[PDB]
Amino acid sequence: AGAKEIRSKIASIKSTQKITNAMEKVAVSKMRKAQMRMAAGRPYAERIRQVIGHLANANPEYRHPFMVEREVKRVGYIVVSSDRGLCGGLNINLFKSLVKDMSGYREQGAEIDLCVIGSKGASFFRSFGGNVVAAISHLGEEPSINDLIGSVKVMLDAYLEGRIDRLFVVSNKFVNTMTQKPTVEQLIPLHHWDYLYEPDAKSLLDGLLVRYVESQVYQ
Amino acid sequence: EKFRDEGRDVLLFIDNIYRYTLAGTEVSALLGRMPSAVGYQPTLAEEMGVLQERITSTKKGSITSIQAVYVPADDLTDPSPATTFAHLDATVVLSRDIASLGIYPAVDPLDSTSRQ
Amino acid sequence: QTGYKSVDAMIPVGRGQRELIIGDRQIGKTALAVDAIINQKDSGIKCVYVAIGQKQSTIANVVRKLEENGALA
Amino acid sequence: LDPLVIGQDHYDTARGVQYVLQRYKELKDIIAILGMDELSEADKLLVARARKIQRFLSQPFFVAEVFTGSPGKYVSLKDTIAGFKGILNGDYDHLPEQAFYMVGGIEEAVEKAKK
Amino acid sequence: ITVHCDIVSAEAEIFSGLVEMVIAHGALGDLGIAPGHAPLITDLKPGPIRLVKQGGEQEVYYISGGFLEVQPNMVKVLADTVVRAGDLDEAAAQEALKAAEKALQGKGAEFDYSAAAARLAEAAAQLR
Amino acid sequence: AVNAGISVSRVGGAAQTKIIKKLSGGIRTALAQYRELAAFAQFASDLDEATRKQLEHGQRVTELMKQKQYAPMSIAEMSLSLYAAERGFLQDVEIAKVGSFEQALISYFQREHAALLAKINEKGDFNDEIDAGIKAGIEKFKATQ
Amino acid sequence: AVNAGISVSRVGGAAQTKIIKKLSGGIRTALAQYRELAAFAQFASDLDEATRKQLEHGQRVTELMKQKQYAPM
Amino acid sequence: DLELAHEKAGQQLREAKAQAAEIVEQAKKRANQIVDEARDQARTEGERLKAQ
Amino acid sequence: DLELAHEKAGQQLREAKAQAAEIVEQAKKRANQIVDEARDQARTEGERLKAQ
Ligand SMILES: Nc1ncnc2c1ncn2[C@@H]1O[C@H](COP(=O)(O)OP(=O)(O)OP(=O)(O)O)[C@@H](O)[C@H]1O
Ligand SMILES: [Mg+2]
Repeated sequence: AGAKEIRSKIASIKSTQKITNAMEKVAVSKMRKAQMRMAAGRPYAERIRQVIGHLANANPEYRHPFMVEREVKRVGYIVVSSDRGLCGGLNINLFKSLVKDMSGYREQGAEIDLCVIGSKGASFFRSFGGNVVAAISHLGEEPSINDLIGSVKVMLDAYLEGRIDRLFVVSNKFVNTMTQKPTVEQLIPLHHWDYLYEPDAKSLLDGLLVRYVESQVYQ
Repeated sequence: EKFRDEGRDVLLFIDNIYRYTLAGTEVSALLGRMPSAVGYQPTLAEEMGVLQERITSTKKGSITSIQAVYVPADDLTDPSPATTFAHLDATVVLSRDIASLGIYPAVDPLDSTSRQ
Repeated sequence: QTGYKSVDAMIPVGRGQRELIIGDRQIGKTALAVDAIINQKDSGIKCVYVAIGQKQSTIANVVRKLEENGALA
Repeated sequence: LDPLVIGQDHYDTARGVQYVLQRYKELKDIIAILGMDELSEADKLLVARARKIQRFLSQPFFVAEVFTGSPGKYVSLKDTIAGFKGILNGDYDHLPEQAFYMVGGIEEAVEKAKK
Repeated sequence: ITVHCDIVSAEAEIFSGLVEMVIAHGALGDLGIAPGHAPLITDLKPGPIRLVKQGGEQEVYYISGGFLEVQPNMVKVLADTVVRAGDLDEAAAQEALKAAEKALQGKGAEFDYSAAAARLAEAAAQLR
Repeated sequence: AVNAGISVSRVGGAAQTKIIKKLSGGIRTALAQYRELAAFAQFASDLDEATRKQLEHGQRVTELMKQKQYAPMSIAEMSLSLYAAERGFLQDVEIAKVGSFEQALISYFQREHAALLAKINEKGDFNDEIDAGIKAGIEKFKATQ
Repeated sequence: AVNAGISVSRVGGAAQTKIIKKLSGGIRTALAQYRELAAFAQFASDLDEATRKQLEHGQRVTELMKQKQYAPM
Repeated sequence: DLELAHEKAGQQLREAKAQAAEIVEQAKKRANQIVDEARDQARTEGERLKAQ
Repeated sequence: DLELAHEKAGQQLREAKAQAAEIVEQAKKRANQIVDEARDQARTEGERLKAQ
């Protein structure tokens, strides 16, 4: 109504518009800091995959339980989600893809176990009734791989004990600065010279594969 | 009008068309006429029409006019800008940013408009 | 019939109706009404165009367009 | 609109509808700048019911049939109270909000949701 | 003579460059790697790795475990950020199992997930 | 520039000719679906089949409604544009060519079906014979021009 | 409390001595850059080096405009 | 198999070249129509200017 | 050879469609100029008659 109150509303919205314009540039700076951390993790995982591929081919007498598929009715998922809000559909599009793929297993009569990273994922399963077996939250913007050891071990032990038949990781892929793609990716069911294998080649494999799955979850 | 009747094309520059509108408001107030919306003279549209309708192209020659325009309180809906815009055929917008780049004349190609 | 797909399909006008044309300046208000007059030349409907407060040059251009399209008679 | 004239059931239902619509009105500017995702879980549930209530208040009239071809609908007070009470209590939380637009009675909203 | 060597962790590169000798603690015994060495893979126990180069004759780096991989023209240390052992490894898994907050034993067969996902996905479209 | 969302005629529905009255019922709703989805064209490649088809039809009807000044259309000419859009003949035509398709279709009926356009122009009547005559002409157009 | 963003003199540089005319060009630009970057000041640690260099200069020039009453220079 | 492949390949290429010529003839019919309509339009326009 | 025959058949139809579009646009340009030729001629004669 009055010309005094309208000026107060215009000033209130203008003050807000100044800080949202600043936060856009802050988000870009943090995006560049994250892109360099993605690139720094690649040279380790590609070398572990190269070693795993050679060793598994050079020693046919042994096949680790992760490299063979058991066709049974129980599955596991690692769900990656944010802790903070102000995201333009990041968690919503991810949960939509998770529910789409989970329903295929529910309809096929298969049971499901869940591992959760981030407060938004925890809130979704806490409100809708998801049976979470392991959870972690409040990790920094620059996470450390040692924080993931626990959550990944709980999910790996369940596969080694035969409780889980297949394990997947659900997260967003950086297609370009304007596009984030929600995806479900499988994990557990993965030149003519040999190494000296100082300790047992089978022992090395039992150790290298665990470091490979953890490096995939960290990436 | 004399130069137009000699068979020529003439340019008429008006320093500020807003001050012509205000001078009419001042004279109308001195004569005691009842003021209109926003306090402008009741004859606002007619006084603008009497001036602007003589500036045209005739069978002998033409008078083209370039008029500087001031917008009160940055409100394009105010009676003075709104009455003036009914008569304009083109709009040239000079830009402070374009002048900083050393580009002259400093005319904005996106904000300038023309009915032709 | 105004002769426009959008108007004759979604906002039909009947004989004896009052239909308001409304909008901001310079967006086709005159164009829509003059084209409606031009489309009546073979319909049997006679037309009246009243220009109030318009520039003399604008009125002259509307009359030129009415004869170029055969609607002035 | 007095408990001594219309009875407590109708009065509480009308009061409940006004409470939800008033609370949704207060969230207009927050929703325009940041969207529904930044609201609390209690506010998100209320916004979904407010949007269903706004649509369920619409009705095709018999005199308006000339403007749209849609048949007119007459709704009794019994059917009116039952429909809004059900929406406020959450009996239709699973129906999409477009199912309540231009439907005479709550049963017609249930049938429209199957399309 | 020199061979290219990189020490890399799951998070970032610790070292990268040319060296004449690499000395490390293997799980079965200590080793000395030089250019042209035959392909070798081994598990490393916690301790310092010593690199040798002209001038850089004592470049020492502490490593918490991991693996060493060797080739006649390349050396790779696939390092660890923290000591990996059962007594430390198990505590984190028990904490992850303990951190799983539970208030309602849901069946996971709910349809509501789809209704709320559609409600929010359409709201996020009106926002732009 | 006709804003279909707020523009309305209180007495024109009873005055509209039979052919335009029957074909125009789907035009009004298609533009409403477009106004609600138009901003999504930058991300619509990743939406459900139903919403994708509603948006794709709304875009075609919006493109079809464009018209130049001093270029009026007769009952028969407007009827071809409305029939092609209402009966789904534009689904395999790209947005950039809806205007080209319209001018080509009208030009084709003017030489191959002149007697049908003359019949429609008398009083804008719409019987089974006229409906059959229009679809046969549009199908032959799509399959040969 | 001079708002240099809206305050203006139509005479400009014609009313200035050679030394003040030369030194004021950079200061006018510095205040203009500061008015645009002022909202980002609470996040200076996350900005680009070139942007931070302009912000730091803008803050010092803005602080230098302060002066006491009855103390003309 | 090689002979059958050449027969099917050659036969379908006949259809494509026959269809290409048919497409161009329909374009020539359209082209003749648009210049005929313009030539008759120009005849009525010159009649309008002379009467004016 | 069958993949190459399909690519040649596809090229033939796309080239025919491009040729058809050029034929129609050239005829549109001729049509537009035919009306301008008649208008300029009619205006010229009108000015000659009224001046006389
Ligand atoms: N359908 C159309 N296609 C292309 N241009 C058009 C169309 N309709 C109108 N225009 C153009 O729009 C411009 C303004 O049209 P018009 O003069 O009729 O608008 P107006 O609202 O009546 O203007 P005014 O307020 O001055 O009377 C003109 O250049 C006109 O040629
Ligand atoms: Mg006008």
